[PDB]
Amino acid sequence: GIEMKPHPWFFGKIPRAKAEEMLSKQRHDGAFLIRESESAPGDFSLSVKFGNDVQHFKVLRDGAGKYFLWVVKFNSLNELVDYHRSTSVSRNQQIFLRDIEQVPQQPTYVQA
Repeated sequence: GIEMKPHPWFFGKIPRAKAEEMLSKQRHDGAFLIRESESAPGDFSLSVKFGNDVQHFKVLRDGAGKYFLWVVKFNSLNELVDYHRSTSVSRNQQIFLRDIEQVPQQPTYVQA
């Protein structure tokens, strides 16, 4: 298609709505985006379609000079996105972080 270098995982201060909205459109479970807080500094919330609706994880700053959802610390969102890759991000069940974007496939024209 025309998907150039998937950007991890930026949805600039995307309106809580717009986020939830489309992000809700998601079929399966594990669609996420990290929306950059308007003015706030290193404020990042990881949204995930946690069934029934859209959940959001405030990747807070500080704690010990770093980002931390609830507990486990991390210097890089990747470490986060990654950390919550094998062990999900919710005991209630099993969650997995997947690109909130379906592959670019082959737009128009099939095979050749």
